Amino acid sequence: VRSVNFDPDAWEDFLFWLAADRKTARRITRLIGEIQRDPFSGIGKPEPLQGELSGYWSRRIDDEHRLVYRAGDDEVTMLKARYHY
Amino acid sequence: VRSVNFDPDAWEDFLFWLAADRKTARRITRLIGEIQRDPFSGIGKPEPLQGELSGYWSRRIDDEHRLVYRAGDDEVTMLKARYHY
Amino acid sequence: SISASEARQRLFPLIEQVNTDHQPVRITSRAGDAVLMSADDYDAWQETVYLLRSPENARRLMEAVARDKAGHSAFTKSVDELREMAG
Amino acid sequence: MSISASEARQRLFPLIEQVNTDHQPVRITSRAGDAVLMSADDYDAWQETVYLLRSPENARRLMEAVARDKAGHSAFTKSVDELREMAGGEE
Repeated sequence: VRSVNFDPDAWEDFLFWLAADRKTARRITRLIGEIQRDPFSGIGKPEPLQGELSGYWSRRIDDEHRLVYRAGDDEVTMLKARYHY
Repeated sequence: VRSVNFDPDAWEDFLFWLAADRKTARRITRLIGEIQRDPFSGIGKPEPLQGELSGYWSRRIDDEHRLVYRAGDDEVTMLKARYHY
Repeated sequence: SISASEARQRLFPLIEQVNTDHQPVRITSRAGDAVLMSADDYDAWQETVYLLRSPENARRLMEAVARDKAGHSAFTKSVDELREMAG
Repeated sequence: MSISASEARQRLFPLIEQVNTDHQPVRITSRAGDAVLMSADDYDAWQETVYLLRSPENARRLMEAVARDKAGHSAFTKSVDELREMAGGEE
């Protein structure tokens, strides 16, 4: 019922995983589903970020990679789905 | 005491301040004076930077701008003296 | 900022406090200063720092943040089409 | 590896030295909820690191300077006297 939006970069992260490691892409897909259902609790250890990231949340895709998002009553928006070096 | 080196962008930072606010450039000069005599203590709340920035230090020029530098036994190098948005 | 001596006497309600208002408490001593925070707030802090500590990751993320704040770059996807693709 | 609030309070003097010496935060559990005690210096140093990286343009300009510095081809020398002359002193 909550719609899913992507920032362009988050979308490219998703594309990247579809080709790079598809289980990671399935992880992300499961995470998104659970976020949509209720954005602030559940799997992947959701954390309310601080400081300049206040209002944003992260869930763990991997021990390394994080899905960072924002959520309202009508929509959830994905910001990133890959950790960069 | 120690000799002082500037990265070209930190030199441009100083020039920038000479033209926009000479008081700020005088605070920068004061900090560099303190740094060459006693690298890691003094005014500006010197902080050891962490992670990838490990080995560099920051002091406060004001609540916004930071002088970031590296220091050794013979020399001190300034990398930046301005915060950018 | 409180001294280590009072923090030791008052540790219990200082733990209730940090769990109530989510502000760190700074403690001073001769062995060095410490920060006390709630476990929840510490986890949120460590994760915030984790996202921001790699300069490349900080840049991409905060650029995403800036465009999200301008509210005109995002586009839509259904979770079914996502499951579709990841299959 | 967490300790009780009872133990933490008993040992708080040496705990403060410990978290500062091993640079390792300790987790504390209690009936009111849990807490974490850590080095104030490490806390401040990470906040400051994160302050520098949290603006994309700043992070970019800084790492470019850091990259040049590691190569060590671009840097040049000035005396503080020179700086003082140009700035009209120091303060």
